[PDB]
Order: sequence, then C-alpha cells, then structure tokens
Amino acid sequence: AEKRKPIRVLSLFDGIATGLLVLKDLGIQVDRYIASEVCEDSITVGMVRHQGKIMYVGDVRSVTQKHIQEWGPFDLVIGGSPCNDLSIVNPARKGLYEGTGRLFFEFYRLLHDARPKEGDDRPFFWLFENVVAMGVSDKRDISRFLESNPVMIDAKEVSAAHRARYFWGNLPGMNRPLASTVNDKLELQECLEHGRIAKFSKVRTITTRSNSIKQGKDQHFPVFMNEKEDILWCTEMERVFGFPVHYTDVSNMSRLARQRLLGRSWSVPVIRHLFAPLKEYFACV
Amino acid sequence: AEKRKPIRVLSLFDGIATGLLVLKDLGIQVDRYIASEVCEDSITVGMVRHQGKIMYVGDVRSVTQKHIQEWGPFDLVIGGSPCNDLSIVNPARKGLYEGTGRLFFEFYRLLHDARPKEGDDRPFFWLFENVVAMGVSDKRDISRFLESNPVMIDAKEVSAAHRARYFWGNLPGMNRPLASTVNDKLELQECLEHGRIAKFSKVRTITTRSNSIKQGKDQHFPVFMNEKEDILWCTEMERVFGFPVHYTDVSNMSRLARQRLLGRSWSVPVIRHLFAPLKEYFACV
Amino acid sequence: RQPVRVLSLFEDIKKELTSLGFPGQLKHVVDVTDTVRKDVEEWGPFDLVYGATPPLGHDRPPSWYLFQFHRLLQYARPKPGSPRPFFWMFVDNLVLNKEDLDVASRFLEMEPVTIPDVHLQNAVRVWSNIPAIRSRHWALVSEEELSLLAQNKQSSTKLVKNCFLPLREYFKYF
Amino acid sequence: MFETVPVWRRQPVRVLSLFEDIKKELTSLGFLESGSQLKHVVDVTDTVRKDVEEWGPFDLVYGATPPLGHTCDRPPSWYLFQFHRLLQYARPKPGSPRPFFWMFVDNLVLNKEDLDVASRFLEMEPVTIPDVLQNAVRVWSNIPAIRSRHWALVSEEELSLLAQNKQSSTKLVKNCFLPLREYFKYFS
DNA sequence: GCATGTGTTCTAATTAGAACGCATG
DNA sequence: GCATGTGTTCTAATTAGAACGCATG
Ligand SMILES: Nc1ncnc2c1ncn2[C@@H]1O[C@H](CSCC[C@H](N)C(=O)O)[C@@H](O)[C@H]1O
Ligand SMILES: Nc1ncnc2c1ncn2[C@@H]1O[C@H](CSCC[C@H](N)C(=O)O)[C@@H](O)[C@H]1O
Repeated sequence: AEKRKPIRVLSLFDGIATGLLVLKDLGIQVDRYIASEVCEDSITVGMVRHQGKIMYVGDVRSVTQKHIQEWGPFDLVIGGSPCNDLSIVNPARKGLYEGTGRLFFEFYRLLHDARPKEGDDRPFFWLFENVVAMGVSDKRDISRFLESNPVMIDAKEVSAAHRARYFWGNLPGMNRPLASTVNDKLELQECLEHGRIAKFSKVRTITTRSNSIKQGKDQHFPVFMNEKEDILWCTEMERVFGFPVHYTDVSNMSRLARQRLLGRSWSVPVIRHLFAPLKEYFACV
Repeated sequence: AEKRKPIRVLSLFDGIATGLLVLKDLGIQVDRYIASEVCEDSITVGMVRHQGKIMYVGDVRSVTQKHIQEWGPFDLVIGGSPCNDLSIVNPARKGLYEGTGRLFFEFYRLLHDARPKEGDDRPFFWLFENVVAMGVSDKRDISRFLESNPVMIDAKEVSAAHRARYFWGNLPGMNRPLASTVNDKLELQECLEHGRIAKFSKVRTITTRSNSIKQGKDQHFPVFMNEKEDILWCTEMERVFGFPVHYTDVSNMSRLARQRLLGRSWSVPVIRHLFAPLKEYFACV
Repeated sequence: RQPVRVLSLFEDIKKELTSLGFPGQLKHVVDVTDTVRKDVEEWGPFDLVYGATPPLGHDRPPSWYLFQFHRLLQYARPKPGSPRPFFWMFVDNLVLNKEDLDVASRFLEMEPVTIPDVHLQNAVRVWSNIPAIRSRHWALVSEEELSLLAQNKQSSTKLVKNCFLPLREYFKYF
Repeated sequence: MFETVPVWRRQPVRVLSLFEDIKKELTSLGFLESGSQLKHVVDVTDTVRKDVEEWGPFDLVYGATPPLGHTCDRPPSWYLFQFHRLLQYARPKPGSPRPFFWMFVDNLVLNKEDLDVASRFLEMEPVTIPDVLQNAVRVWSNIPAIRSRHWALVSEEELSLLAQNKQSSTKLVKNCFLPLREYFKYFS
C-alpha cells in the first residue's frame, strides 16, 4: 500500500463498547465501528459515551452475510458472547448448544463471513473472549470451531481484580507476557475514593451478582470507611475494571444495573494490551 | 496596608456543600469551613468531593455559643434550613414553630452568637435561604427574627430551571441585577447528554418528588431520545442545578437519593452571583 | 437605688408587682409579632424583662412564646460593659413538652429551676439570670408528678411572686 | 460449477457422510462401484481441518439428524453446527473445476427455533420432501433440482402430527441423490 | 485439594411513578 | 389572576442481600 488507513471494526456482543474505548485511547483512527447488541442499557452507554460514532445493528442473529459484505470490509472483528450458560458459577447452565450458549456460533458464523476471500493479502484481525470457569467440553468445542487454542490472561496482573479470561485470536503478540504500564492501578487502594481504606490488595472476580464484591468464604466487606465496613462504590468498580470514572453513570441506572454492565465487560487494561500493536497496522490520529 | 486573609466560614444545614463549591469556584481562599449536617448521604458527598476539607460538627442543635466563639471568629455564616414544613407544596406542613420548621431558629441563634461584639467593625457577612412558596406569616416571622427583608431570586434567569427562592442577608450587592456568563447554561438542551432532544427551554422547580422532573399539569416528558420519550438523568439534573457533572455520583446512591439531595440544594449559579462580591474582601487563589 | 422599668410580655404582672411595691414604668405587650427593635428601644431602658406562657388550657404554639421572648430579650439588653443590673425571667406553667424544654434551655443558655407548691399542687419552671433564683435549694420535685398534675389540671403564683422577692435589693420599695 | 459435462469426462463421486451412513443408498442408485470412495464418521468432535484434507478431496458432503427415537445422544443443534464446521473445512479452492455439492437432512427432530438457526447458517430455507403423509424430511442443499421442483405442500400442523406418531414409535425420500446422477459416473 | 465463579432465585427494603393539596405571588 | 410548588404517602416494580450450586484449575 501507500499509507495507513482508519480501522474498520465489527464488534459482536459489544456491551458498553470497551473495544471502541480502547481503540480511541490508543489514538487509532476509526473508520466505522459496527456493534451488535440487544441490551438497552448497554446501547445507551455506547451511544452516549461515544457520541453516536457506533453503528448499532441489533440482534446478532439478524446479521446476514449480505449485511457483512455491505457493511464491510472489516479490518477487525471482536466479541465475547454471553457466558451465563457457559460459566460454572451458574448451577443451571444449559451448555454451549442450548440457551444463550449457542450465541457463540453466531460469532463463528460472522467471523467466517467477514474473512477476506482467497488471495487477499490485506491484514485481518479477530479476537474472541470468554471465561476460564467453563466445561472442558465447551472449551474444546470453542477451540475446534475457531481452529485455535486460547491464551489465558488474568487481569490481576494489569489491574486490581482477579479476572481469568480466555482469548482466541490472531492479534500480533497475544502470547507475550503482560507488563504493567505506568497508568495501571494494581491495588484496590488506588481505586478507592477519598478517605477510604482497602482491606484487600486485589479483589476477586466481579460478577453481576451484588455480593460478588464481597471477599472470601466469609463474605468480608472490601473497604473501611470511618472505621465502618462498606462495599465498593460504582465509581470504584469502574476504576478496578479500568473504565473512566462515571463511564456507566448514565440513564439513571442503579448500582445493580451498573454492576450488571461492568460484570459482563472486559478489563480495559487487558484489551489495551491486546490492541496495542494494532496502531502499527492502522492510521493514528 | 494589611493584606486580605482567607475566609472563615460557618455553614449550617450544609447539604452537599454547595457553599464551599462556589467559594472554591470563585478562587477565594478558605482557611476553615465548619459545617453542621445530619444526613449521612449529604456528609459523604461533602467529604468525598472536597477531599476532607470540611470539618463536620454534626447536629445544629448541638452547636453552642461557646463553640462558635472557640471556632471563630467567622467571616461568613451561611445556611438554608429545611422547608418541608414551610413550602406550600406540602398540604400537611406543620409550620415554622413545629416539625422541621423550628430548625430555622437554630440558624437565628447561632447567627447571633457569631456576630462580632460591640466596637468590633470587622467585616461579617451572612446569608439565609428558603422558598418563596411559603406561608405569609412564616415569611414575616422569619423577616422579623433576622430583622431583614429577603431579596427574591429565581434561578430561571441564570439556569435552565425555575427556582424562586428568598435570600436574607447582608452580602454586598444582593439586590443588584443578574447577568448571564459564559458558563451559564440557560437552556435545557445544553444540559442534556449527546443524542437527546430538549422539548422545552426551561423546566419547572425540581423537588424530592421524582415526577417534579415532568412538566405541566399533564406531566409531559422533558426529553426525546431515539423514538421514545424520557425524563432527565441524574447528570442532567446536576447540570440543570449548575453542579459539576457526576457531583452526586457517590456511595451507590440511586436516582431518587441523588434527586433528594439536589431537590433540597441551592442553584449553584445563583450562589455564585451572591458570593462573587466577597472576592474583594478576602484572599484569592 | 433607682426604681424599676419592666417590659412585660403576653401576661400582665401589674397586679403582682403592686404588692411587690416595685406615668407608669411597666410596658406590657400582648402579642409581639410586629414588635421590631426600634419599638423596644423607644419604650425606654429596662431593668427587668419578664415573659411567661399562658396558664394550662387557655391559641398559639408553646414554642412561640419562648422564641419571641428570646427575640425581644435581645432587643432590650443594655451596653456590653455593664452600667447597672439587668434581669430577665421566663416562666412556664408546664405547657412546654420535653422537646420545648430543651429548646428553652439551649436558647437561654442555662438549665431551669423547678418551683413547687405543696402542704404536688401547682408548679412552675423558671429560666433566669437572677443569682438568687438559682442558689435557693427549693424542695425537690420531679416530672412524673408534675405530669400527673398537668393531666389532672387539663380535666378542669405565690412563691413564684417570691421569685420577684429577691429583686427588692435592686430598686426602691413601696 | 453448475454446467453439465460430457459423460466420459465424469468421475466417481467422493463422498463425506456424517452421523448417518448412506453407502447403501448411493450404491443402490449406483454412485459407487460394488467393488469398494465414501468416508463415514460417526463422532466429529475431535475432527480437525487437516483430518478432512487428509481424507482426500470431496465432491459431496452429506449431513443428517438421527431419526426419531433415543438415537439423539447429542443436542439437535450439535449436528447442524458440526455439519457446518466440517463443510467449510471440505470446500474446494475458489477456482474449482469439479462440481461441489453439500446436503443437510432433518428428520423433523429440529424444533422451530433450531430450524431458524439451520436456515441462518446454511443461508437458505429448507425444502419439505413428502413421500406419500407416510414420511417427510426437510432438506438444505446447493443442488438446484432440489430447490427447483415443486413438491406437494405440507402443513406444519400436519407435520407436528407426523412427528408425534413417529416419536411414539423410503424410495421417493431417497430421490435427493437422483439429480446428482448427471454430474458423476453411474455404475450398473 | 479446595476455593472459586461474565448466575439465578428467593426475601424485605427502596425505588419510580402517580394522586393529593390549595394558599401564594 | 390561576397555576405552581426545597412534600408526603401509597402501589407495583427493582433493588440489595443472601442462599444455592458443583465442576474446574
Ligand atoms: N442475541 C444477541 N445479539 C447481540 N448481542 C447479544 C445477544 N444476546 C446477548 N447479547 C449481549 O452480549 C453481551 C455479552 S457480555 C460481553 C460485553 C462486552 N464484551 C463488553 O466488554 O462490554 C451482553 O452485553 C448482551 O447484552
Ligand atoms: N438538625 C439538623 N442539624 C443539621 N442539619 C440538618 C438538621 N436537620 C436537617 N438538616 C439538614 O439541612 C439541610 C437543609 S436542605 C439545604 C441543603 C444545602 N443548602 C445545599 O446547598 O445542598 C438538609 O440537608 C438536612 O439534612
């Protein structure tokens, strides 16, 4: 070619647009950011925090190949399908082929549709994220359909919380070790507001369940304030996840609704690490 | 010529520390800011947003004459006592002498205790706020105890909301005409998040009643958003009041708890208009 | 020893102060709502400022009398440096509930003295900067009996006028 | 890849049959010599791409859900998704000389939502082939004569009934392979 | 081993919305 | 004028908290 060009992204199960946030933070110029999402709160956050840059296309099952060919070409295809039927924290999980588990195959389908034709040299990148705490059979099958073995990355190395996640993909240097950057907050204390004391160095995996913010078998409170026990505030969960403060403070959402969004999202510094070497392949305003 | 010194403030019924916020906005140095407040949500907002500058001393009825003289001398005494038993929006208001209405006299008491003795000509400013929509005899009695008539200032002329309030006090130029500034958001459209359309120019008085955010006897929705109508968001209420965005996003408070705080609070640009002449009397940043 | 100028609020005390032998030198005001500072000042200096709640079962909130008393009392004080003797006394006939009593003590910056009449029969509470009211060790009487006295009174003055007694040193008699 | 080719230049079809074997059907129709070309795999869970390429070039990829009965060990959608996966594995390079066909057959085990998924992944609506209502099957394929012919219309209400009688528990149904005769060698 | 977990479903506690009120500028 | 209001209360929907869960690294 001649010069770098703005990146074109297909984001499946976009959530609160973590991908676009990270692309923006790395200075990468974005041509188009197409997002498949069905949750109203998620769509609102993405619409507001990114000023309508995101082209929303609704349910992933409504995305036809004709749509992919028309909206494309895409340089980057990213996503993390629901795990509420895949994660072993749900006793009533229905597995990969039932419930919301089969939504994974929608990603496999669209990735297949998005891939350049035979003889097309142009750079093409994809990333799929899901949990470690899933059945060995579901992990196997995901690997088979994606024709790749995942890389396990825990956000504890680069943030203030345990978050062991699998990442399938072809991003340059997915396998390299995570180095802490200057900006990362590695301890819970760095994430607290003024006058609050951390009782733990790192918190554990934050789910959509309210009390996932409590620690251990004993369900201890995470922080001290005025010599009294307290849970994490929303702004603090956002710092722990790596989001800007008050990122989820939209649409009069309650603590539950906010934690619901955060609990499903990616750890920002982890995505920053994975996306980092893409700025070499694309324009950088 | 003796140099100007930082201001020393006693704030009764401080609420969410609007007073301190305005003083710091004007660039006025503050040596001590002693606040009387009971609501834990209020105190928390104050502690966090001002990084623990405010010395909280608890219930106003526990503040003694001796405490005022020991913590003083004060340059500025401000306050706005509860109006839930004053405002005529309450058909079950108990009046100025019962319920929370009698808390007014606590301000009257402490104000008298904070005044310089005879022969003391040092500058001493004070401000008391309450609603226009109160009983006739109650307004009179308040005027009688403070020995002053109030200036009427509606926030409508300096912000995007109706809010007709009474202000008793001796601040330099309280009567003077109001003026628009660069950062005065006069229109609701300027207070909304991206992608949201304002149906009206101004909104009516916001109270602790959630549906006071709707307009007219027909209770119209104030905003349009993506093929549906909507109310104001917490952030947008904050902008309507002139507070910094996400000012009240603390301690996992719901929409209702946040509007409860804002519903009682001052209109920030109004307080700035009233506090502005104090820049001449005290040290600046 | 000059005579005495008295400001009387709500209750007239001309009949009690004549036996005392104490524009006329007594200003009596019934309701003090529109009474501003200049009005109290114009009524000449005062040596004694009296105020008291109406008898048990007589139109206004009980706290009103206390707040208005405080306001006019502040209007009627002398210069900071003390030219002579200034005296004030607020009297309650047990109209004030527990809340009102603590408000009364907070604003008048002192605890009340309990005045009993037995040989409970009739009782009175007194806030006063009079050193003589305070140090007299009156016969102890509590609230529980005072309450029962009030409950038995709603179904339907002497030594309180001797609360005036120790003011005789200050002014001319007869 | 649509155009018909002269008889002498046609080759014996190489067949990948998954879940159910169709050797008997294609042999009776004469697609394979009675002297033993057809690879049959029951469990595809561990089947990777290299395996399929190793299994030699294919001309026809066949998939079918197991018939009504306890023969459904896997979830009904498992057969479809796996079929799609291995089908993509076995597609010829884009400038491919020979005809390449594929077929997925449902024996009414697939519910409404799963039928919707099947049509979404194979990018076409099924064809109901009724043989009588004695028997019937839903068919996805890139074989033209199958999508072209207008068979007798059948009702879902009538078909939910056949499913029930077959859950309680031929020739024309085997004519899904008929229109393939002109593309490959015929033994008789 | 053994603590862990992108969840779901129970409660009692709050939230979000609507009815009620009428004196005051 | 007459229509607006630093509120309180009551109902159904959500919240915030807790129990339940067992295969997995
Ligand atoms: N049928 C569907 N089509 C598109 N999105 C769906 C969907 N069903 C669920 N989703 C969305 O898929 C998301 C999976 S959680 C992943 C969120 C995202 N990775 C982030 O970092 O924010 C959820 O937000 C859910 O709303
Ligand atoms: N007894 C008391 N002592 C101190 N504060 C009290 C009190 N009773 C009520 N309050 C507080 O008085 C406040 C009156 S509303 C005034 C809020 C403030 N002017 C602002 O700008 O936000 C309320 O916050 C209430 O919690």
